[PDB]
Amino acid sequence: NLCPFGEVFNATRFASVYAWNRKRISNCVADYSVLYNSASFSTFKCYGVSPTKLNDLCFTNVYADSFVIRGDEVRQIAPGQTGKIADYNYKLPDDFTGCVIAWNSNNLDSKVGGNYNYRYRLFRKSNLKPFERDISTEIYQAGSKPCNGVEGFNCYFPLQSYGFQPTNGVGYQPYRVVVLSFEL
Amino acid sequence: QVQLQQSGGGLVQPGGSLRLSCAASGITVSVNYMSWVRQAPGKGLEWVSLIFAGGSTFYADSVKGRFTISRDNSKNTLFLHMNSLRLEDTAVYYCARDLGPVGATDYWGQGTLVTVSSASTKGPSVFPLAPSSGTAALGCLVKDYFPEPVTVSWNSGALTSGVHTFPAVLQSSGLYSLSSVVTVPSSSLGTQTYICNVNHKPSNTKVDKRVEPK
Amino acid sequence: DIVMTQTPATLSVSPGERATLSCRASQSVSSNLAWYQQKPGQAPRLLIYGASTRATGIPARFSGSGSETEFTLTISSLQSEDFALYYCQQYHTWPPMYTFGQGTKVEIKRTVAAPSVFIFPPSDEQLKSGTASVVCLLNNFYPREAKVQWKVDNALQSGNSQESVTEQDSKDSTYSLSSTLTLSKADYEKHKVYACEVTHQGLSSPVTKSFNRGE
Ligand SMILES: *[C@@H]1O[C@H](CO)[C@@H](O)[C@H](O)[C@H]1NC(C)=O
Repeated sequence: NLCPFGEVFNATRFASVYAWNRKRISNCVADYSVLYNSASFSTFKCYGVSPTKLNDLCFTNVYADSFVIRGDEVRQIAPGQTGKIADYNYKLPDDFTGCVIAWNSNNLDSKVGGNYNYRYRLFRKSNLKPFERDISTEIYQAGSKPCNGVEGFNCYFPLQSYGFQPTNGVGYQPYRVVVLSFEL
Repeated sequence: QVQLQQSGGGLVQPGGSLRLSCAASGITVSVNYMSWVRQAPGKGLEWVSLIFAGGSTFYADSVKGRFTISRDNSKNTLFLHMNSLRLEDTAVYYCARDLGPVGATDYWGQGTLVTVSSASTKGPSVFPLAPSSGTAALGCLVKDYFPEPVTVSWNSGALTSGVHTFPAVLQSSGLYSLSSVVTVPSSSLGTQTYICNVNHKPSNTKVDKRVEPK
Repeated sequence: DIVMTQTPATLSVSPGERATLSCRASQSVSSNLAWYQQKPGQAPRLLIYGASTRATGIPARFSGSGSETEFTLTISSLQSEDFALYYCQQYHTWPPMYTFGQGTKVEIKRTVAAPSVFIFPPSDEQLKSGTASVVCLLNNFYPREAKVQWKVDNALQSGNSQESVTEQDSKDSTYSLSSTLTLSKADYEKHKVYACEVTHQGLSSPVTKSFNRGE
């Protein structure tokens, strides 16, 4: 059977990076050589495998992760990277085997006056394990005084909303990301 | 309480090493974004480095490969290891907790000064400034000394009104140069004696110089 | 980096009046901007964050506004404790870094005051060492903007002097300038007339105080 990639890339709404979606696909066939030469993708970097020879390999399941970040944070979706996204939102392994696809979505995810639906994790006591998802909204205890779920001093909501306006810079404009990882 | 007490600053030869400390109170270093900000004397503020609560470290392009930020959760103290120092790195270094859009950079350290130079503690040289031809003015010249500071008073502190002690200037010879003047009525010139009292605690130099016209 | 430009560099205001400070970003920083007050010899203190939110414990006379590339700090009624340096800071690049403005100095306003210019030739105890330091003094003037031109036989001296300004005085709120012209003893006798031109707002014409070597 064919890989339902149209439901992932051409999806109308993407998830926030702190709650990145994952689509588990069950051993299908797809023309990966068609997706590479598509001008819709401004970022397409594969690690451990070449984009053209993907149709020449087999696997048990291919995982399709999807989220939205700003332009400057696209460089973090790569093995051995650090930052607010790579540490507290989405982390790829150092030995990552797959591809990183991204495209500008200012015409889709930016609203005049700001689209604040997409969020990211700003505070976390430790970095994320590879392919880990942290969706907890517990109040971040920055000091020694506990918070009791009440925002205030030394008590911060661990998430912050992206300010996606059409007039923002490309590094701050929304970029939809899709990561393909394989399982042998 | 909420406190960021610093230590570790001082004089360091260009190229050497120096480690700064930032003891934290009430604020947990291992749970916050902790940065290092330096301010060149007479210039703006410059961000140097930053460590994440998760252990990630980032540095500015002007200190990359030479500086190293670290922390100790047991002592709850932020650190900054400075290697290969030059005349650039001479500044007052601050440590602060950052909150971004949730409170900006609210709490700062009191600041510790880092001076990078290659000169021993040379004693000053006090030269008089005699008045020439409404009111007159005279003063002393404290030249070629190191390091800061030097305390200059007139008549052992008995002459307060009309005195201006200028800040030192770092001349190209590595040493400092300070000026201290005082305007007095032209009448009481031969009757009232004027003696500037220059003290240099680093070099242990105390000199009293008489000022009188030619 | 995103460049932050504050205007004016110095703001002379009387107590009780309103002080307005601007800060322009080279690129859009949305509302990610903070304001700080720094008194001499003290660490900075946060006043405004999020372009407009007052920090805890900051008096109501402080208020911030603006977005994207233009921001403003307003002190509705300036108090004696508010005279200090003020810095803006963008943190839209906070995921790693952040940039500050060059700073705005808020100082007590007063009437224009002309400087009393004095010139001091080098002492004899110094000439025996090999250097000759000519000193020119500008005392109790306002504003701080004052140009000192060193003329040696009516030849402008560049790269030869170092100036030094004091803080505002506690009673008259004026400044004092100290420019020092240092040169070798050998080059001290190659010339004759050592002058010191002074241009200031409180001077209808540039005032010059000179002397002759040996008079
Ligand atoms: C999305 O749909 C368009 C047609 O509406 C198609 O040309 C494009 O290839 C699709 N994208 C993917 C990734 O299949």
